[PDB]
Amino acid sequence: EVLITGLRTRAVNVPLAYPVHTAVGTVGTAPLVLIDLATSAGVVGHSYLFAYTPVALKSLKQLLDDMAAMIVNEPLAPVSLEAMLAKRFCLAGYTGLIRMAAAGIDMAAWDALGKVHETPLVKLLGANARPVQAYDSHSLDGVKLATERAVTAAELGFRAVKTKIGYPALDQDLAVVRSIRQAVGDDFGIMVDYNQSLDVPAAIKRSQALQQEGVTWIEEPTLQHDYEGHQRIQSKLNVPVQMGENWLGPEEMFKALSIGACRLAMPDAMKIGGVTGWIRASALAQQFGIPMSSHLFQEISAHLLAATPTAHWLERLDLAGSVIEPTLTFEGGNAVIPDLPGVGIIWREKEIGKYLV
Amino acid sequence: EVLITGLRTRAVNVPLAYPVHTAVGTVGTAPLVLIDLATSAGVVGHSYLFAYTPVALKSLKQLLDDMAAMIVNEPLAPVSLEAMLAKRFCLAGYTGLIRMAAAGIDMAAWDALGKVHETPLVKLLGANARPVQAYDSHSLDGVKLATERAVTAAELGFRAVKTKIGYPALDQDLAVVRSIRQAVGDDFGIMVDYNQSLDVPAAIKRSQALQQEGVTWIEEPTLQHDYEGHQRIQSKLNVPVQMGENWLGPEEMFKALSIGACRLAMPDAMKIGGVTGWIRASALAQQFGIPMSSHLFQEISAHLLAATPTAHWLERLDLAGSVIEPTLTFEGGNAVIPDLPGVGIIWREKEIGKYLV
Amino acid sequence: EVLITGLRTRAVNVPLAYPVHTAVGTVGTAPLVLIDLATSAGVVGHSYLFAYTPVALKSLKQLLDDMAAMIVNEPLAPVSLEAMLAKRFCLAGYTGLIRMAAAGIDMAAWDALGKVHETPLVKLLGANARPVQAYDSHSLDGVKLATERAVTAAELGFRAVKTKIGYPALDQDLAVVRSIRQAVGDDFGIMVDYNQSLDVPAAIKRSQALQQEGVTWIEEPTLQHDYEGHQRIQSKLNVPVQMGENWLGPEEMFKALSIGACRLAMPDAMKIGGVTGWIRASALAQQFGIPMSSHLFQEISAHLLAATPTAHWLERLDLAGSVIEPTLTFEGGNAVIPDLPGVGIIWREKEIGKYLV
Amino acid sequence: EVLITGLRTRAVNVPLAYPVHTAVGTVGTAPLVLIDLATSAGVVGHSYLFAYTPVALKSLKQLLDDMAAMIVNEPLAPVSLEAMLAKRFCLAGYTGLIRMAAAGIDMAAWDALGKVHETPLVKLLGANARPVQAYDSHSLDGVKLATERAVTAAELGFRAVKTKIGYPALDQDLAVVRSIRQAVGDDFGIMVDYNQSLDVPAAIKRSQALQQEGVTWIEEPTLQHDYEGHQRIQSKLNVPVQMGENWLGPEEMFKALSIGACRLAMPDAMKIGGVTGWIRASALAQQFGIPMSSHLFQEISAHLLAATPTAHWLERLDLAGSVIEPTLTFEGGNAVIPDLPGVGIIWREKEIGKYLV
Ligand SMILES: C[C@@](O)(C(=O)O)c1ccccc1
Ligand SMILES: C[C@@](O)(C(=O)O)c1ccccc1
Ligand SMILES: C[C@@](O)(C(=O)O)c1ccccc1
Ligand SMILES: C[C@@](O)(C(=O)O)c1ccccc1
Ligand SMILES: [Mg+2]
Ligand SMILES: [Mg+2]
Ligand SMILES: [Mg+2]
Ligand SMILES: [Mg+2]
Repeated sequence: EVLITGLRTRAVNVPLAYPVHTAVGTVGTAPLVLIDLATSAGVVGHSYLFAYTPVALKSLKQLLDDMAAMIVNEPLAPVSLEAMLAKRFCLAGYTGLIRMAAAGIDMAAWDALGKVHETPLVKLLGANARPVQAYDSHSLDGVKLATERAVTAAELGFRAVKTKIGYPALDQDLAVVRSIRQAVGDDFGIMVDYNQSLDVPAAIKRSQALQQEGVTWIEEPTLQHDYEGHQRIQSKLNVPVQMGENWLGPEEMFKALSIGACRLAMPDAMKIGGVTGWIRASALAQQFGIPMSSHLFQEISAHLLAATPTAHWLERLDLAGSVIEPTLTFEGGNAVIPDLPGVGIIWREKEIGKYLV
Repeated sequence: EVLITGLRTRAVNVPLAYPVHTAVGTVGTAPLVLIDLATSAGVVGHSYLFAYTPVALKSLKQLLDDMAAMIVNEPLAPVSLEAMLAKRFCLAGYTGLIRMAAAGIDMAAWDALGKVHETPLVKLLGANARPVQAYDSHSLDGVKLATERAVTAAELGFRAVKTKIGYPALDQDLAVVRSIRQAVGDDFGIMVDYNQSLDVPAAIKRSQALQQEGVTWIEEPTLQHDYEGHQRIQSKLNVPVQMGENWLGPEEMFKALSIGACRLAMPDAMKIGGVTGWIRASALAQQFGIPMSSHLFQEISAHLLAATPTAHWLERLDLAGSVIEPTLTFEGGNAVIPDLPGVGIIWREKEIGKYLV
Repeated sequence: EVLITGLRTRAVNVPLAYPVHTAVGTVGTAPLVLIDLATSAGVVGHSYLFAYTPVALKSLKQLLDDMAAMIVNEPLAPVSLEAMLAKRFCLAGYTGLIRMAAAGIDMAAWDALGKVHETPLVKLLGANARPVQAYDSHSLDGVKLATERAVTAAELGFRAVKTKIGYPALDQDLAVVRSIRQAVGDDFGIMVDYNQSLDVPAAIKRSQALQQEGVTWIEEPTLQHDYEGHQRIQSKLNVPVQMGENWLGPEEMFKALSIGACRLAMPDAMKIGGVTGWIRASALAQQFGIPMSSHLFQEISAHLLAATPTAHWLERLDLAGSVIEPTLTFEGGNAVIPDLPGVGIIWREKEIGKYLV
Repeated sequence: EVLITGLRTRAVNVPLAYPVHTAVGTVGTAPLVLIDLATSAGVVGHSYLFAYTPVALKSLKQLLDDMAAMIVNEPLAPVSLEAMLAKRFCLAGYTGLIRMAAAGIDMAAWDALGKVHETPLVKLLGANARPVQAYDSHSLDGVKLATERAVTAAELGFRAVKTKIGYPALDQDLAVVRSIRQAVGDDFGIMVDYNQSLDVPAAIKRSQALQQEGVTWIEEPTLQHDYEGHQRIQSKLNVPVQMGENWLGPEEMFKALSIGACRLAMPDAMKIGGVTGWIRASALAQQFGIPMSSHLFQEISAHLLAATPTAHWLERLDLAGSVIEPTLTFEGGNAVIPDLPGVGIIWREKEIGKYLV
């Protein structure tokens, strides 16, 4: 009855006002693939994917354009579509870029379902829209720029910031944390992200120094696939270890949570498998007693976290603000869901043309 | 001193004389990406990648063409190159198609190193070339075609065949196995591959029936990422459970072997990370006491298994025979390594032009 | 094609400028067995073994002279040779002095392979030569001599020293550490080695006092074969426990790492099985997330660590400097690999004659 | 008061009437080192060591001759001597040939203690001499010679034989077992020894076939250091897995028994550390509920097993019968301890001269 009738993708490389500097490199632009999923009902679902590096951008678009053939004329039923794509990519490996592509389709298909039923996505999922507390996410900025951006964030109403660390010496890490505490006072949340840059001995040593400074969480201290090494770092800390942005699918989260790798989780809506993957991740987090935050994709994440029983923080990191209307607002440090059908993504069509690859 | 000076890729879609039918679909053609890695020494390394479905072919080529920029002018040092690519794809996710691309570069770079030193790859790795026992790999062919191809294989000298199973009823699975035993006698090896098609209860029930028929191994009875479910099936069997073709990198093998998912392993040279990933996988298999076979890539696998302490079987499944010279020969059911520098892959240039995508 | 044609060994007992004093005894001279492995290609591989005590020197030479018969006329293929010697010493026990002898042959055979191909060993193994940070290793020297040698080491550019401890009273241990920190300042690395001299209760008590002084690592606090006791000491510490110099073969390391005995590893190139044993140990250390350092054998270890993914520190302890040319240089506290075929060991033939046993 | 005053060793290579053929090689002669330990009391202790291969014979003698210096003028107190040698070989590695040498001294020192006190060793250890059931140990002899030697053994009164297996095909293994059962009837014990020749899958498959034939135990099915692999084979069998001949010291037995590698143990008096190592091994076996047999050294083992709470079988395999008087007798399949001071070893001095190396 409602069928998918087409899929269109556009690759843009959008400039970021502040380049996201991390201990392992800087993301200077946002390579995005914008997706339009057309339906027989005359509504169009929308989502975008984040390619991380321009090196993977054209490849991800090509893959989605070659996948269009298998979903056109399929019913608009995201849960049924996901099971079919899992099965078709059986042998190839339903992970990495293939999984990320399948999640962009899922996300657009749920946006289209909410437009067919004229309802906000959070309401379609059975929950009320509520304000979600947000922290402002900045990068490995050195003492002065990370302190300047942190003062700006408390002035816009945010109650927590995330800074990037993992400098050559532990002392540079603590300098940054201390200068931020100095400026924002003891009330404020300071989250720190190591971006997989340390080995386990080094991470135990640096994290116990940071724990004495009062940080909110320590994020991905070592290689992300090393769940056992994260459990070993976590076992020596009172402060929570946070991870999850790099889990591809609920099945990688299930393996990390099973061995107790972390006390907090932050799935990425694209890598976890879209809305379908998020509902499953959310059920796991509830049973393992894990507070759950989001990573990127703030527009759909404000909807998904209002439906997440152990919802914890939304990450504000605006990667697509240039090509979409600002329907998501932040008020007093909280994201406010727009009262729009679906997810509330509206393309700024003439900006897109400027950034086209 | 020896530098990489260029990378060229060509995507072909080659016809297979017998389409590889599996319980989850048929691979009717081989989508391959042929790689030429040029060096300052005037030698060219060669490898190919297998894309599994044509849907992923152009995307994988595009990715390799966009990656060329980061390895041109780097020293021809595969172990150092791999650590650098692992680090650059840190945030994106060093798995799936990205990992597969990086492995094609590794494999071509080791072929080029062996050509610089005028030595067969097995000798460069410090071992003697030896004949490696091979089994012939056929598909979900129904009773009559799988029995016909099995008689042909014993006539060419092979001592074991792999058939695909996972039919609607257990009885169809046993019919195929029985008709093959009937024709080849009790001496012959019959391996069976379920290609992830069963759930754990179903796999315990079918595998104990097959075990009473005397099969060599039962391969991937359930979803490949489910290592715990494979351990649960394995715990109820005397016959070995075989898996490993879908592990991306030695770190996924390490996780499966740690929980005792299988009694046999068969890494895929491309998914395990190339020659660099194979040497690491081989060290793990030796310590866990796991006999190690290969999956696809018979040309480089004959070299890698002669250097593998618990080497077990080579899988004969010729996906690129149309576009490369037959330097790998099978004699009395054993692969014989060619006495050629590197890996011994020589393009049949006018065939390639016929299959170009 | 390249065959081993002879093996010659010479036992020397070389004077050490500073006798290596440990909590369980002093190594006053270096009992070494120098090995020359002749090949049909007209190149000669070189290695030496360290006998620890003169009591074991003539026995180790005799063993190698009696083993010559089984490797002469075998192909120069170290990985194939190792599997054959493992098999021949099956019943006797492939450990202790037999394993150490087999490793001297491995090391000489890889040096000869690199000379056949005119390439540095690190390049033959597929990696780039890079500077490796080194620490200077001194002994149980008492407060004043260990402080004097530590000032000398920071003056030669080293950024860390290893001192020996395990005095009758904990207070003597801390005095030594404190006097060194006093002299070199808070930036410097101080590693401490107990040389198996404590029982587990005693080691928990002394290590938590040393941890409050800021040492880099605590090395072999109790009996080396007691992996469980090391795990019990490690579980009570933030500082890493270091061990590994006494593991014979990758299979003993595999057992220690499996139960989590230590957070750092330092295999000995001879006891771990030579270059072949090192590549396997290196794959294990990477999967268990263990930073890996070396023990003795600085010349070949500078090559092996440049090829080791979790490479951590090189131990400078020059046992054979009197009978080999100084091709290994230390610059700004880092070992610099010589640009010589193989390993770069060149006998000083008239010195050898002075030390001959 | 009683001091050790000298140590003398003689290396002989004695012909064996039946060469001990195993799946990994044949022991055609017995390379032995005969030890004479002189004391201030005017008594001389005696023991011999078994070198397994002539390749290790001269090296083991040399080592003992170089160790003489550290025990001459020490009190004749084996337990105190062992702790001192453990400590002196701290750094070198108290295992392999060094451990085997130290055990030859222990065994001679306990023989000398029993001669000082004019008492049989079993009585000095606090137990009564009792007959110990013995099995006759033969080799990989093929169907006809292993059946001929098994009939001879039942005729001399033995109630069990050990045969060697591990032929190219399982069918050859069962042929040998069946032909022996045929000849000796269903009452007789048939033990089988694989001598580490199988991998774990292969060992599960062959052992369940042998278990259906009724063998007494399956001995060392896989590599001896692989305790986990033995536990995995054992977990699939009703018949006991037997091992222990290759444990060097009670600390290796402790590790194997801790993970449940076997249901039966057979320490070797030399590799376990002599009489001192045997008393410790015996305490471990009792607590883990492990029936304990011996391996080789029948003369001292008849004494040690009469003092072993879970004593099970003595292995008859006469390696030194040519150079020692037959004071150990077998009567109705049981070893009968001689009523002689110490261990009852008396050199046949003119035979020794014939076999001298
Ligand atoms: C810093 C990061 O790890 C995060 O948590 O926000 C991140 C990684 C990659 C791209 C954007 C953001
Ligand atoms: C059947 C298979 O699982 C195998 O093991 O060969 C296989 C899967 C996919 C492509 C080729 C072969
Ligand atoms: C002190 C030591 O344990 C080390 O780590 O260097 C060592 C032990 C034995 C000989 C040389 C060095
Ligand atoms: C066969 C054997 O394993 C045994 O158990 O007796 C053995 C091994 C080596 C020498 C003699 C005997
Ligand atoms: Mg992050
Ligand atoms: Mg398969
Ligand atoms: Mg040390
Ligand atoms: Mg035996």
